[PDB]
Amino acid sequence: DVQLVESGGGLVQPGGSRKLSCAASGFTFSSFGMHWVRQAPEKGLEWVAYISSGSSTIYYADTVKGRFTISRDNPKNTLFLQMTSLRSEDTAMYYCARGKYPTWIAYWGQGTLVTVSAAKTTPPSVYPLAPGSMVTLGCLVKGYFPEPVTVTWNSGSLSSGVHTFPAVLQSDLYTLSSSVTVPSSTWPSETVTCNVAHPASSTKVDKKIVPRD
Amino acid sequence: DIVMTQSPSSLTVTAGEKVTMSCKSSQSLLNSGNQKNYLTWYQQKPGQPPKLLISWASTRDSGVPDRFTGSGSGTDFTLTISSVQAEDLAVYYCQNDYSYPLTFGAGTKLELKRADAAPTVSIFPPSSEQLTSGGASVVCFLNNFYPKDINVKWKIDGSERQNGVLNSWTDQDSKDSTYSMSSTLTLTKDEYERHNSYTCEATHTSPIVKSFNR
Amino acid sequence: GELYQRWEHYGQECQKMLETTEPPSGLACNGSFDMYACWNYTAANTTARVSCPWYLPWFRQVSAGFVFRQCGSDGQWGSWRDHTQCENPE
Ligand code: NA
Repeated sequence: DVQLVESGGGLVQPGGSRKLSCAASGFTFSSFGMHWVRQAPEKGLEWVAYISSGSSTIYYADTVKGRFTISRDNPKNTLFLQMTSLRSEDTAMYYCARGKYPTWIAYWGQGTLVTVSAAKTTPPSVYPLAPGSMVTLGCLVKGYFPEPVTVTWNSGSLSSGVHTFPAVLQSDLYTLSSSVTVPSSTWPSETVTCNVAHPASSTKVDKKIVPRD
Repeated sequence: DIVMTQSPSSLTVTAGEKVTMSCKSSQSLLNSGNQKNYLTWYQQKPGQPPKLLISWASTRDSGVPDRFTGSGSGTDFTLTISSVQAEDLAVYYCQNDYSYPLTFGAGTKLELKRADAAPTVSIFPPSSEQLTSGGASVVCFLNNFYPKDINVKWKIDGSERQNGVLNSWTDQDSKDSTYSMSSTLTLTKDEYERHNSYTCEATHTSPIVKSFNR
Repeated sequence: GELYQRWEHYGQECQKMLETTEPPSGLACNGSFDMYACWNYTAANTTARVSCPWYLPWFRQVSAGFVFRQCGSDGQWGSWRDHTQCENPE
C-alpha cells in the first residue's frame, strides 16, 4: 500500500527555519510528482508546493514563494520542504501528498505539526488519576508546549475505551487529560500504565496508576 | 486564483438519512476539450488526514462505496451521501484540480443526530505528586453522552465553585456518535487542603452526582 | 486561437497523467508527449495505441480511432507511427 510518513515538525521561532521530510513507500517514488499541503489548526486545507517526479517543474503558492523550497531525493524515496522566514501564520499541520490520475492529490501522509512561536519548549508533568472510594482511570498531562503529545495506555494494548481530550491553552502551556475504562478484575491486579510522549522535548513518560487515592 | 465556496458550513443528520452539500467555483472547472470537470472531493475524519473520495466530479476512487455520489459541472457541484453511517462523521472538502494554485473549499462538517444518552461520570482527587509541587487539579470525566450540550457544576463543601475550571469536549465518536468531556478544577495545594468534600455534577432528568472527601 | 489553446491543454494533460501514474511492471517505454499524441507507459515489445487526440478540430468523427506506435523490445520508442485512423474525414 501507499504510505507517506512526514517528519521534522516542532517549535520554530518567528523568522527561523525548519526542514520537513516525507518518507514514501509502496510505489515507484521516482515516477510521481509530490505535493506539500498544510492545515492551520481548526481551519481548512491550503496547498503549498508541488515538485515533478524529476524535479524539472515546480509550483509554489503565493503565500510561500520566496521563503519555502521544495526538493526531493528519489533514491532515498524522500520529499523535502525547506521553510524559512517563518511567521505565526505558518503554524499548521503539514501534509505531503501523492497524485493518482486523474487527480493531482490523492494519498496523504499522517502529517507533522509545525508551531511558529516565541514561547519556549516545556515538557509535560504527567500525573496519575486514581479514583477514591468498570473502573475508569486517567492521566493528567499538564503544562507542556508545544503540541503535540502522544498518549497510549499499556503501550497500545489498551486501545478501546480510551478518551484523550483536546488540550486547552493557558499561560503559554497546554494541558490535556486521558481516560481509560477497564474491568474491575484487571485493576489493580494487573498493570495499567499511560505512556506520554512529547517529541519537542524528547520526553517519554510511563506513569503507573496506583490505587489508593 | 479560483475560489471554492462550500455550503452549508456544517449540518447534522441521523443515521440512515441522506445528505447533500454544495461546492461552487469562482471559475469554470470544465475542460471542454475532454469534457471533464476538474473537481475532487475529500473526506477528513476527526484526527485523520484527508481521504480521496471522488475525482473528476463524479468518479469514485477504488474502495469508496456507491452511497457517495458526486455530480455537477462548470461551477456548480454537489456531493450526496445516502444511508449515512456513524463513520461518515467528517469534514468534506472539495478542491479545484483544474489549474494552479490548487485551492480547497472551507469544507462541510457532517455531524450525526443520535439517541439521547446519559454520561458516565468519574471524579478523581489530585495526585500526591502534584500536591507535593504545590498544585491541585481535580478531574471529572463525562464520557459517552448525547447531545453535546451539557453542563458541569463543581461544589466544594456544598458550595458551587466556578473559579479555575477548564472544560474540553472531544469530537463526536465515529462508532456510537456520542460526545465526551473532561472538566478540571485546578486549585493551589493550599486552598485544596482547606476543604473536604469535592463534587462535580452533570445536568442535561436529575443531576448525576459524583463526589469524594479529603 | 482556440485550437492551439486546446492543443496546449492536451500536452498539459499528458504531463499530468505521467506525473500521477507509474509504468507497468518490467521493461517499458517511457511516457512522452511528441507534440502530436500522448504516449503512455507501454510494456516492451508491444505496439501502443492511444485515442486520437481530443484537440483535433475533427475529433468528433475520429473519436473511436487510435494512433499507433511501436515500443521496442529494448524499452525504446520507435520513430514510425500510424495515425491514419485520426485523419480529417473531409
Ligand atoms: Na510517472
